Amino acid sequence: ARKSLIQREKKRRNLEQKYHLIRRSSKQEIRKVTSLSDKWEIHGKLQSPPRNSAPARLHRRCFLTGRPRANIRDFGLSGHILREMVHTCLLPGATRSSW
Amino acid sequence: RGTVEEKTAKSDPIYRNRLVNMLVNRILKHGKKSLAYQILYRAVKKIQQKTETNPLSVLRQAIRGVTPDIAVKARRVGGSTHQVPIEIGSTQGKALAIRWLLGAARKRPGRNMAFKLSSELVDAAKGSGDAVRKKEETHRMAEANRAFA
Amino acid sequence: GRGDRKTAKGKRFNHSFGNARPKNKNKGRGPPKAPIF
Amino acid sequence: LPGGFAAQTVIGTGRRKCAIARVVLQEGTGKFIINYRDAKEYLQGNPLWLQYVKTPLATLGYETNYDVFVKAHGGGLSGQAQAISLGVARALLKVSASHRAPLKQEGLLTRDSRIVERKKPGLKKARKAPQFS
Amino acid sequence: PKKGGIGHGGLQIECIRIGGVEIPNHKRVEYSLQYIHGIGRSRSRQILLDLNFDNKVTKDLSEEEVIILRKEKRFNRVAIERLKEIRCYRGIRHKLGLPVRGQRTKNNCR
Amino acid sequence: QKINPLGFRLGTTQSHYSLWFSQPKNYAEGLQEDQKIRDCIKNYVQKNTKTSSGVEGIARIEIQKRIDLIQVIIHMGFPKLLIENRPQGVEDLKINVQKELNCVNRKLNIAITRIAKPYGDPNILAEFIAGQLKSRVSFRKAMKKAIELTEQADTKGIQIQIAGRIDGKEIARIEWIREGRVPLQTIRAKIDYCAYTVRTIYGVLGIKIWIFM
Amino acid sequence: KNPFVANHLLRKIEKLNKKAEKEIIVTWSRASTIIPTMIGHTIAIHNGREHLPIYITDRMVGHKLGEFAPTLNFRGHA
Amino acid sequence: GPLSSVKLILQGRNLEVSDNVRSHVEDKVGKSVAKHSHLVREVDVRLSARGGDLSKGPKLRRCEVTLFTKRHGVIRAEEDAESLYSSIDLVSSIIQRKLRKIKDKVSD
Amino acid sequence: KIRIKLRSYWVPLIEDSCKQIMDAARTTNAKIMGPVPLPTKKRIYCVLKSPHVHKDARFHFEIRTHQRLIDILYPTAQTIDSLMQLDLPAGVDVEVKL
RNA sequence: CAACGUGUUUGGAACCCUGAACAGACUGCCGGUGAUAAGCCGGAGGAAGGUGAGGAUGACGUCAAGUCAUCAUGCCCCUUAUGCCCUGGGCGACACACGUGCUACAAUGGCCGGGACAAAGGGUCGCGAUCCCGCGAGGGUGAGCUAACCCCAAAAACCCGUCCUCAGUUCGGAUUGCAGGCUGCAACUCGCCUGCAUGAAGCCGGAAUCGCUAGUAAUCGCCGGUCAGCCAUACGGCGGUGAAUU
Repeated sequence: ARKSLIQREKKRRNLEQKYHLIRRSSKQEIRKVTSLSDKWEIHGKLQSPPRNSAPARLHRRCFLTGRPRANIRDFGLSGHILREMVHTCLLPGATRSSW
Repeated sequence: RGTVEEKTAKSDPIYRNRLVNMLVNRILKHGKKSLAYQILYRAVKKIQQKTETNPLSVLRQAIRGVTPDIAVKARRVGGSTHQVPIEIGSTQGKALAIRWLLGAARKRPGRNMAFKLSSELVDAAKGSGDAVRKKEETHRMAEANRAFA
Repeated sequence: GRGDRKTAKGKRFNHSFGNARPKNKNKGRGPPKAPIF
Repeated sequence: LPGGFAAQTVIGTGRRKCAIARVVLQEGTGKFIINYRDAKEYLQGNPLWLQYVKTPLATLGYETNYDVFVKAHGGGLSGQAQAISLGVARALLKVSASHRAPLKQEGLLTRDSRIVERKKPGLKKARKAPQFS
Repeated sequence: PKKGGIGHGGLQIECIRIGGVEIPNHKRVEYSLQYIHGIGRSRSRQILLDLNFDNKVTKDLSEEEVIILRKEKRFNRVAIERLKEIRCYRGIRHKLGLPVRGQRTKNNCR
Repeated sequence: QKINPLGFRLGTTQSHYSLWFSQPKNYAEGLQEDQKIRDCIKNYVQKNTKTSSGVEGIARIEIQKRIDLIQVIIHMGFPKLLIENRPQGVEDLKINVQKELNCVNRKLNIAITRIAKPYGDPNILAEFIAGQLKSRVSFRKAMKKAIELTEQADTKGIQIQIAGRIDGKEIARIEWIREGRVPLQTIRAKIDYCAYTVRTIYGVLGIKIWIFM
Repeated sequence: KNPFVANHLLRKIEKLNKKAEKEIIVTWSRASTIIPTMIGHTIAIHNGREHLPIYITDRMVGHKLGEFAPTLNFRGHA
Repeated sequence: GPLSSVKLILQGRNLEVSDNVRSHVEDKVGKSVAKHSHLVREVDVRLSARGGDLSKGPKLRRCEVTLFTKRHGVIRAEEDAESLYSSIDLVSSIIQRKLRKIKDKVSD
Repeated sequence: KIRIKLRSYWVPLIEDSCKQIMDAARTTNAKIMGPVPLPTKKRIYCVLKSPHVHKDARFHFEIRTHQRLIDILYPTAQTIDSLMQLDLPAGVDVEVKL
C-alpha cells in the first residue's frame, strides 16, 4: 500500500512484542476468577493502557507489495503477486494442478 | 446436431415392464426415487383394492385413452403461422400420455398422492376426470384446423 | 424450514447448536413430548 | 453375523464412484450379508438397489446355488449396491469363466463412468451458471 | 374450551391447541405435557375437568394473554421516554436488529 | 491473455529454483529468506557493476537447503566480470548475504556458474536488447541485431515482443518478430522466456523474449 | 459478567462524585456503560462532530451511551 | 419519459446533472420516442463527459442509450459530440432509425 | 527400530534419494523394511487472477507434498554411521522417530 | 484381512487402498459402404471405442475494453501539506429503482423417536476426545495427534413407527421485546450464537426472462480459505440420491 502503512504494521508489531507476554499473561490471571468474581473492575483499568498492543489491531499485509486484502496467509503474499512467484518457478511445489 | 445415441430403457423394478418404469421415472421429482417408487406401488396396491384386474391392464388401457395420434405444431412458412397438425409418433404419445396424466394427477385434491394418481388414473380408465378431457381439447383443436395441410 | 432457527433443520442450516440439534445426544435436549395413549 | 471365512478363495471386487465393495462368493443357500447385516435391512427396504444385487445371479439363475456375504464401505447406498453387483460379476468370472458369454452380453461386467464432475470456477454446479439480465 | 382471560383455541390436538392461546411458552407447553402429564395427542375434546383445572392453574403460573401485551407496551412507553436510537428508529419505523436499509425493509415500510 | 511458458511447464522439462522443502509458517519464513537473498545479490551486482562498465546478466539464482547449509548457485553468462580476481567478489557476496540470514548461524556456499551460450538465455539477451534499447538506438537495428546475434549462437526458434512507446511516440504499440518454430503450446517443447521491463526516460518499455531450444 | 467503563470517565466519577457536583463535562469513548453513580450528571457524548449534553436519569440505566446520541443527521426528503 | 412510457434510468459520470440536462433527455429522447406505441421495458441512458478543460483530450460529451425491449432484441447507440445537447439529439436520431428498423421489420 | 520420513515436493528426489538410502542401508547391513508410500498431502489454492474486477476465471494451483515412510530394523553402529554418512539429498526433508 | 476380550498383543500381503514404473484404445481387427483414399455405418474383443470423461490450455487481433487503489512508471501537481500520528464517526443512512442468491407458499409435506451408508479437507499460539455444571449457546479438566494414528465430525436427504391429512395450518418464518453466552482494550451506531415471547407478508407468481444434453438438471449435507470473532444465504471445493427431452 502506501509507504506509511507498512510501518504502521511494523511499529504495531513492535508494540506487540513490547509487552505481549506481560499484558496477556496478566489477562491469564484476570480471567481466573476462582478466587473472586465481583472485584478487579479497576484492574481492567490496568488492562487499558496498552492501545496498539491489542493483537486484534495487528494485520498481516503482503510483505512484498502490501495489499491488505486477499493475503493467502500460508504464503504471506497477496493474490496477484502469488501468480508471478508461481509462474517464474519461484515457489517450490506449485505444480499448478488442474485435476 | 445429428442424433441421440439410440436409447437404453429398463423395465419395472418388480413387474418387469418398460412402461411402468417410465412412469416411475416421470413421477420422480429431484432424486427421491424411493419415494416415487413408494407412490407408484401404493397406487398399484390401491388399484388392486379398487377393481380386481391386472394393473398393467388398467394402466395400459388408461394410457391408450390419453395418447393422441395427432397434435398442433404451430409452424411457420414465409412468416405466416399455420397451426398445421403433424402426426405424433408412438413413444412420444407415451411420454405425452403419462405427462398429462401425471400433471393432471397433481391437481385432484383430498388425500395423498396414491389416491390422487389412483383417482385420475381410473378417470383415464373411464373417459372422465381431466387427462382424457385434456386429450380432447388438444385433439379438437388439431381437428378444427385441417384446412392447412 | 431452514431459516427457522428454533428448529433442528434450521440450526443444521445455520451451522450452529442449540436444543433441537444436540451434541452428545445423552446430554442436552428440550422437553420430551408424551403422546402416550 | 458370525461364522467367518478369514480367507480369499473365490473373491470379487467392484467399485462405483466412492463406493467400493469386495465380495466372497461361497457355494451356499442365499442368506447373504452386507457387512454384518442382512441384505434387506442394509439396502434399506426394497428399492432397485436390492434388485441390482439380485440381477447377476438371476442372469445365470443361480439364486439358490450360492451365498455371497459382502464386505463393503465407501460411497452411498445405490453405488454401493452397484459395486456389489459388479463384484458379483467379477466373482462369477473367477469361478466358471465359461459364463463370460452370458454376463458380458448384458451390461454386467462393464463399469459406468459415474463420477461427480468438479465445480468449475464461475459456475455453480459444474454446469449450473448464474443467470444474467 | 376457554382459557385464562378470554383467549382459547379450537377443537384440535391439545399441544397445538395450547399453541393457539395468545402467548404461552412452547417449551412450557411441552412442560405442561410433562408436569401435568397431559396427553398431548388427544384433542381438546375428551379432557377431564381436573386436567382443565390443572391447565388453568399452570397457565396462571406464567405470564400470558393480556399481561405480556401490557409489559411489552410498557417497554414501548419506556420506548417513548428516554430518547434512544431504538426509540428514534421507532418514531420513524425502521428495523433495529439492524439490516442494511439501502434496500428492502418491508416489514415496516409496508 | 496467454499463459506464460515458465509457469505452464512446471510438471515436466522445467524445474523450480528455490529448492527447499518445508512446512507452512516455515514456508512463509523461508520465502522471506529467499526474497532477501535475491534482493541482496541483484542489488549487490547492480551497484558494484553499475560503477563498472557493461551489463552482467544474472539469469538464475537457485537456492537449495540440504542440511543447515544453503547452496546458492548464480547462473550468469559473463562470470569473469564479477570477481575481484583472487576470489574477493564471491567473498564479499558471501559477507552481505551472511548479513541477512543469521537467525540460525548456518553456513552457505555461494557458487557461480557459466551459461553455456549466453545468447540463447533469454534473461541475458533480454538484458542486451534492454541495454541497447535504453540507449538511443531504434527498435529495428537493435532487434534484428539481437536476432542475428542470437542465430550465430545456435538457437532453434525465437520470438521477441517489445511493448509500447518506441522511439518517439505517444501511442503505444507492440512489435514482435519470430523466426523458426516457437510452439508455445507443446508441453514437451522446452521454451524458456524472460519478461524484462526497461525503465526509459520518456516512459516504460516492456520486453518479452521467448526462446525455443 | 463485567460492564465496561472508559477510565477517564471513571476519573470523572472519581472527580465530581467525590468533591462536588458539576456540569456539561466532555468525554470521548462512546462505548461506556451507564454506571448508576453517574445519574444526574450531564455527559457530553461525541456524535461524529460535536459533543452533546445528555442528562442522565436513573431510568436510562443498563445500556451504553451512544444509543442516546444519534450519529446520522438524516433530516430526510429521501 | 414523463408518463406511460419505458422506464428511464440515468447515469451521470464525470458530470453534475442539472434540470436542463435530464429535462432535455426526457423531452428529446422521450418526446421523440413518444410516437412509439412500444412497450419497451427499460431505457438506460448513460451520459458521460470527458476531456477539453476537464482533462487531456478534446472536449467530448458521449451518450449511450440502451433499450431492453421485448420487441426483437436489445439495442444501444453511443455517440460522441461537442455538447451534451448534440450528443443526445444525435443518439435520438440513431434510435429513431433502430426503432423504425424494428417496427418496419414486423410486417406481413 | 528406526523410522525415517521423507517429504518433498519432487518425485525424482524422493525416488532417487530414497533409492540410494535403501541401497546403502541394504548393502551395509541386514534386512530392512521397504519404503511404504503413504499418501500425498496435496492442497489447493484459488488465486483471483486479474488484479482488478474479474471474479470469474481464476487460477487455482495446487501444491503436492509427497512423502515416504521407510523403516530400518536394527541400529548397528556402522549402519548409523552409514545413514549419517549420507548427507546427500538436495532438499528432501528427513525425520527420525521410534 | 484375520484371532484375544473390549493392545502395538499374534500372524498374512492373499482383498482393499496408498504411490512409482509399465501396459492399454491407436478406426488396431472384421464386415459393409465409398474415385483404390480420407472417412462413414455396424460387429467382435475389451474395464473403456471412435476427441473415454472433466480440466488446464485462449493464435494474429478487436473493443484507442478494465486496472495509474495490487506493483512499476513518463509527465504534471501538493509539500509547517493533496504528506504523517491518535481518538470518535463513516464505508452499515433510506421516499424509491435495478441485479444476484437463500428461505418458502406445504402432505413427494412438517415434527418427534429409533435405525443406515460418504468423500475431500483442516489442525501445535491449534484441533481438542473423556468427565462434571448448565434447558442451551457455553465454562472447567484437559488424554490423543506435526498427521493414512487423534480431533474437528453428528453427515443430511434416505428407512421404520406417532401425529397433523387442507387450514395462512404442528406450512412459513419475517419483525420486535425480555433474559443470556462467546470472541476481543472494547459488540451502542455495527458481530455471531443460545433460552423464552410474537407469528408479517406469502396458497406457485403478469408482461417478459434465464440455466442445463447425464452422473448433467433438480435435490441433501460436509469442508476450506480469509479469520480474535463474524455480516458466508457468497466464493473455492467434496460427496449422497438422482432424472426427463433432443
